[PDB]
Amino acid sequence: FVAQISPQYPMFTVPLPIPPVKQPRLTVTNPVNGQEIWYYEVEIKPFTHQVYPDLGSADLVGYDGMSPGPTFQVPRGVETVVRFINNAEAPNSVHLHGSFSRAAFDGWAEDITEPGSFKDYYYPNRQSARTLWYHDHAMHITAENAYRGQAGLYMLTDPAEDALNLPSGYGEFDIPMILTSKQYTANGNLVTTNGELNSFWGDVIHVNGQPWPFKNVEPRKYRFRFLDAAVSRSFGLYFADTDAIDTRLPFKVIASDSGLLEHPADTSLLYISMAERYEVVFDFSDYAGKTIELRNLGGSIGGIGTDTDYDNTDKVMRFVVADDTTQPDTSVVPANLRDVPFPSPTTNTPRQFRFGRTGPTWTINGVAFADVQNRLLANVPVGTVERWELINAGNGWTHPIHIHLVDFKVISRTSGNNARTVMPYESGLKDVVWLGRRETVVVEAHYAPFPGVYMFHCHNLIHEDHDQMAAFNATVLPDYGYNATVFVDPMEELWQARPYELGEFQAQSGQFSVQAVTERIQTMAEYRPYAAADE
Ligand SMILES: *[C@@H]1O[C@H](CO)[C@@H](O[C@@H]2O[C@H](CO)[C@@H](O[C@H]3O[C@H](CO)[C@@H](O)[C@H](O)[C@@H]3O)[C@H](O)[C@H]2NC(C)=O)[C@H](O)[C@H]1NC(C)=O
Ligand SMILES: *[C@@H]1O[C@H](CO)[C@@H](O)[C@H](O)[C@H]1NC(C)=O
Ligand SMILES: [Cu+2]
Ligand SMILES: [Cu+2]
Ligand SMILES: [Cu+2]
Repeated sequence: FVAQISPQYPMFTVPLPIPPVKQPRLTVTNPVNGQEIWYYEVEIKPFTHQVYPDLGSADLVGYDGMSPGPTFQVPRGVETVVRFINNAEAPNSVHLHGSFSRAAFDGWAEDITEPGSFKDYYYPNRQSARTLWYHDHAMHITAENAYRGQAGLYMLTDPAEDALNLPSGYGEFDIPMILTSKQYTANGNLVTTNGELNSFWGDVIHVNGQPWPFKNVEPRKYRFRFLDAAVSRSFGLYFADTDAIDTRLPFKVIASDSGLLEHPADTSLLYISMAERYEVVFDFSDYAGKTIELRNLGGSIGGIGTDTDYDNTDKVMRFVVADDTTQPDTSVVPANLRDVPFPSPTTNTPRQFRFGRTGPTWTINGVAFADVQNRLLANVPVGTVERWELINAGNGWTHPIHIHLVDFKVISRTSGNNARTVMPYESGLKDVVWLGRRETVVVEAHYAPFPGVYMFHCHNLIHEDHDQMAAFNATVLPDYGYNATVFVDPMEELWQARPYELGEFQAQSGQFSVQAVTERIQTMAEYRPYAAADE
């Protein structure tokens, strides 16, 4: 490893913070079905926070002026409208990662909101229970917007999964674990990602926005919701007793990007790359009175990646395990979690997408996103199941690939270094898959249920910004209906950002009056954006 560049930090001295739950402002009755739609207001604004206790503070920009943004908790079947208000200094575009939103509510990179404007995002919340996350996607400034704080968690819940009796209680035994990797100046401010064209690895590991924290835990089971929200750093996570720091302790993975696995996957090492979500149950029962360190495999994630490793990037956080529990642990991890809704399999030859570099620019089949005339790389009729072959021929870089709209099954992985194939925790449904060194992955997806133009890209945010993103069009015929003509173009004027005055927001009047919000949402709802999922 390489010497740390950021100032020395007081390791494992600050408790793991938990982002607060985001509460809706009000609900609006949907005239179509008489259901309540939950309406939220999120203010994107600059803020500072004192990351290094004995230095200066860091400049950030976040949802509701915090990083991570607040955590949404939404039950399946409840539609939501979130008004993302830009009261900051650069444009934004919000992507709810994990949601089959319509194209104009999906965070298309050109679909920006300027400072002094807001955009209303209408979300369906119909998919399987899963850990989604919302984050910036504005063209060519995504890495810095995310880095400086525009990412938060969004939990879609299902009461039918209650009976599973998994470890529960947000911030109690259900713990968000948002990972980031950054670098700090000598006075404790952030080093900018601007100017970086290869990757911004970072030498300070954060969980939920906090460098190298600790958490006091009871000797029992916890559900951890891991999310790699870093700009460029991938992880190989493992747990180890501080008395045997090299010995990986077993745990279970219970969910991936799109929701629960069919069965828990017994795991001692969890590969997790940018934008991937995995939910883990760890049992601290056997480690009462010990300290368990969450660590990160070195040698560039054990040869799967190419990331630079530093003095302390092998460390994530510490769990200090109590002698005994306060209450008995009545939670379980069932052998059978759910039936996973895999798409009907196809034998058609996969579509092929090569992720590489064309000179300094990161590209897809030699194309960059700025190239408007060539960036639409696939037309797929709505309802088609397709396999895509995702190729990383290079040994010098890696790419976690995200395909919007869909959930996909990971069919195969080859490695030119023979390092791995499909992992056990990739057994279910995902929407990001890591192309490690010399890896080719085939995925299978139902391109459904909504027509429109959607993105796919590498989710290394440096690669993404420069310029590794393309589009596909999920297409329908002229007689399809469902108001498709106003929902296929992500830049559709009907759904564009709107200017606001700060005073009317603060006074909750005008555009922000109960009447105006109610009427705006009821009118949106009349277009019935998500009806095709209700067949
Ligand atoms: C993505 O695929 C869309 C189809 O799902 C496609 O939208 C379709 O575009 C065609 C051609 O512009 C439209 O066809 C008709 O449009 C006008 C209006 O009536 C007619 O005068 C024309 O002669 C033509 O027959 C379709 O109406 C339209 N379909 C929908 C549902 O909007 C998009 O163009 C594709 N997007 C990209 C970027 O390629
Ligand atoms: C399309 O939107 C219009 C305008 O809101 C609405 O009146 C109509 O019912 C919608 N039609 C469908 C098929 O969703
Ligand atoms: Cu994402
Ligand atoms: Cu990449
Ligand atoms: Cu994206």
